[PDB]
Amino acid sequence: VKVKFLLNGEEKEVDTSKIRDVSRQGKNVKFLYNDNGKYGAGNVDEKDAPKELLDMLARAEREK
Amino acid sequence: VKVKFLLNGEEKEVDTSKIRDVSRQGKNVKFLYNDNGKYGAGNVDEKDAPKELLDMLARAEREKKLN
Amino acid sequence: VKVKFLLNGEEKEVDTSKIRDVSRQGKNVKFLYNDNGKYGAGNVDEKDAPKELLDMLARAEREKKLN
Amino acid sequence: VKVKFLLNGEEKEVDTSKIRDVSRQGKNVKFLYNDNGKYGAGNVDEKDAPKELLDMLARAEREK
Ligand SMILES: [Cl-]
Repeated sequence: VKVKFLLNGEEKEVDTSKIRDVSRQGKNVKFLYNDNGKYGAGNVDEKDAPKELLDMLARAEREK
Repeated sequence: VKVKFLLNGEEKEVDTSKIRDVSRQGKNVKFLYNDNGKYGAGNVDEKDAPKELLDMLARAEREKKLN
Repeated sequence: VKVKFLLNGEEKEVDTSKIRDVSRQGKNVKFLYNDNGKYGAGNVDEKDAPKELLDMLARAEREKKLN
Repeated sequence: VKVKFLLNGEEKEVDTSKIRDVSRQGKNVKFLYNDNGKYGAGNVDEKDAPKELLDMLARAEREK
């Protein structure tokens, strides 16, 4: 699915299939993703995170 | 060791220990970092990248050619 | 920042700026480094890896899952 | 081809197809290689380096 997120306050979008590492501090879900061959980063409030991304977050937390 | 750069026209400084990824496009060094629970992204010219950051870049590029 | 380890039963110290690659096998942290024109390899338990070296390990593992 | 080399003074061997970065300081040709999914390192005197490895060294020097 598509994730709408901010990086340096700018609105961007990426498919969840590109997402590689996910974590949460307070309301912010931060993640790294494959940005056409190099890493990119994003930030999304937890309330705005799609089901698929929340699933990734909880899996990543289980792996910590 | 601090990396000083411009973030949306504002002067910012980030400790190298906060840097999570670094990449290069020509003379530009792009870095992703932790900032108070968020990820931020900065860019510096290679001349303004501290040696510690350039060493991270060389490791990242070596890891990318391992396969 | 120095990494202190045993190299063929001898006490050795290497500056983190000399480290070229780092990997982990269980609790073992393996690192490849420059030493007077040669590459050497050391191993430390993760408890004896300085935070700077553990940060290099986390970057290497992130670069390995980018693809 | 096979390269016979030393790491921490111990004799090892690896195929040149695994070699990834090559450089030389004095008589020592040092290199990194893919060691079954993680990097390994080696050192070989230039006089003991096979043709294939010397070719890699000169290419790497041209890229510096
Ligand atoms: Cl690094």
